[PDB]
Formats: sequence, structure tokens, C-alpha cells
Amino acid sequence: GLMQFTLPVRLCKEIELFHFDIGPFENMWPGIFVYMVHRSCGTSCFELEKLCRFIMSVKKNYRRVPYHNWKHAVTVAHCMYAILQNNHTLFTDLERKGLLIACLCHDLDHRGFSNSYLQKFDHPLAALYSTSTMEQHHFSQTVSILQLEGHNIFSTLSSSEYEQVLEIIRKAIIATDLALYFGNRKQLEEMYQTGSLNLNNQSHRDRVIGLMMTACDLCSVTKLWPVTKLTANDIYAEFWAEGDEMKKLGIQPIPMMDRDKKDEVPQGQLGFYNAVAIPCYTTLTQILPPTEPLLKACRDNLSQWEKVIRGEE
Ligand SMILES: Cc1oc(-c2ccccc2)nc1CCNC(=O)Nc1ccnn1-c1ccccc1
Ligand SMILES: [Mg+2]
Ligand SMILES: [Zn+2]
Repeated sequence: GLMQFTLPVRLCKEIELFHFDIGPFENMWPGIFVYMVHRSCGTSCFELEKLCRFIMSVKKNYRRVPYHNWKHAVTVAHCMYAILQNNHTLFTDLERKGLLIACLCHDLDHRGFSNSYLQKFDHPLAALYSTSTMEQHHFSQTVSILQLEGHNIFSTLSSSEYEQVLEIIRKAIIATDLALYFGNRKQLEEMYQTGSLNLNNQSHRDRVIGLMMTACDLCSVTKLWPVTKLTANDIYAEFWAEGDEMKKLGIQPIPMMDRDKKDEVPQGQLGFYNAVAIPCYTTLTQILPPTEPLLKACRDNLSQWEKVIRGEE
């Protein structure tokens, strides 16, 4: 009840900034997460015993893969923390509760392979979930863990609030499927520009929460250059492993996953920044002005990749 989490001074200050890096000390990440829930939600949102038991079950169910791991879960939860703290009065009690949990759980039991690789492999999960294959699986794992004895961190919510929060989490996790991002942003762009965007329209909030989820999920591109560059290695480590597995299935992978075409990474990063990242943080900044630092950091990292191509680094 009267038990606050406190971080050292440097972390206490830097955790409030969008570009914060959670550091290489795994044993501090749970405390960092709880700190962010207490400041974002309140010391009352969750029974600390239940929350702590939930956090460690979620950690156990992330795998030791190069990128889609426990560090990513906490990194994406921190970007959401930053968006929520800079947009205080725009989000309901339940939304602040739901979205931090959604972010922590959004890649549960990820194996480092795309939906396309599961489909080409003919993985059982591809037969169970025809679209957003891993994302339906990640939500499934969230419900499973929530149903372990002593793990239901929402037990103090009413029946209807409980259904609302699980629906917030489900939509939030499905939205992290980048195949759904393109259409969601295009619709949000049209709505903002024609002036029809209405945050009291539930289907509109849905879309805006989806875009926040894309923004948090891609937040590696919003870090300081050395963090962005070193995360890109983890990202390509999985892509090239998947490429290797495509070749084993007798399929030439797209160049992005072919470790023979490493040379082409700088240009591929440019395309991703231009086709995905910049559009994402631009629309987010239009709808939520205080998220501008994400757009600014993203632009700075585009410039850094342009410099890599020009042989200036
Ligand atoms: C589109 C393209 O083409 C090439 C390419 C490279 C080398 C050679 C030829 C092409 N590279 C890219 C972009 C690489 N994607 C990237 O960085 N994604 C990213 C950033 C932050 N989070 N995520 C992320 C998103 C979803 C799943 C996993 C990670
Ligand atoms: Mg994912
Ligand atoms: Zn993710």
C-alpha cells in the first residue's frame, strides 16, 4: 500500500523521456515496469503480489530470441508509459491499466518468425489463426497467464470493466500486426484531415490506440543513434535466421531476410523509415501533439542511415 518503487536518480529522470533505454540489467526491468504502472495508473490499480506474479509469468513465457524477447516487451511498455504520461487527461482509468499490460504481453511466446514463415512452414498456429497468426496467439497467451491462480491482476474490476479491459488488450495486441497498420494509419490520416476524427467515437479511439501500439512497437527507431543501430543487429539476426529457414523450405527469401544481401541493409532501413516509421509518427503527432519527440528522434535516425549510405559512417 505505502510501498513505492523508486529508481536511481538518472533513471527516475530519463524514464520520463521517450528515448529512454531500459539498460542491460535484466533484474531491474520488472521494477522499472512496476514503477511505470504506479506513476501511470496509481499504487491502487493492481495488488502488488498479483502484479509481481503476473510480470514473472509473462517474463517466463518470452523466449531467448535475439529481438522478440523480454527486453522488447518492457521497451514497448515504456514507450506506451511515455505517450500516456504526456497525454494525461485523454485516456480513461481502464485504458492506462489495459495498454501497459497489452504492451508487456504483445509478443508473448514469439519464436522470432513472421506470420508469412508460419504460413509457408504450415505451422499449426497458421491453421488455428488464418490472419494475424502470432498476434492472436500472443493474446491467447495473455488470457492463459491471467487465468493462472493468483495471477488475475484485474480481479477487483466489475464484470463489465473486466470485459472492457480484455477487449482493449485484444484490439491493442492484434493492432501490433504491421500488415494491419497501413490501412489503420491511412483511415486515421483521412479522418484527421477531413476533420471527422472524434475521440468520443469508440471505433475512432480503437484506431488511435492501434496507431499508439504500432508507434510503441517500432520505438527502436526513436532511440538515440547508438541504441537504434545496435537494436538493428538483433532485428536482422532474426530476419536472417528466418531467411535461412525459407531456403531450407526451398524458397528464396525476400532480400531483407537474406544474410548474403547484408550490403543492402542501409537502403532497406531508408525504405522502412520512409514507408512505415515516418508516416506512423507523423500521424501520431497530428492526433497527439505531445508525441512529437518520437517523430523528431525518428527523423534524426533517418538522417543517420542516410549518412551510413554516403560512407560518412
Ligand atoms: C522494409 C525493409 O527492407 C529491408 C532490407 C534490408 C536489407 C536488404 C534489403 C532490404 N529492410 C527493411 C526494414 C527492416 N525492418 C525493420 O527495421 N523493422 C523494425 C524496426 C523497428 N522495429 N521493427 C520490426 C518490425 C516488425 C518485425 C520486426 C521488427
Ligand atoms: Mg509482434
Ligand atoms: Zn513487438
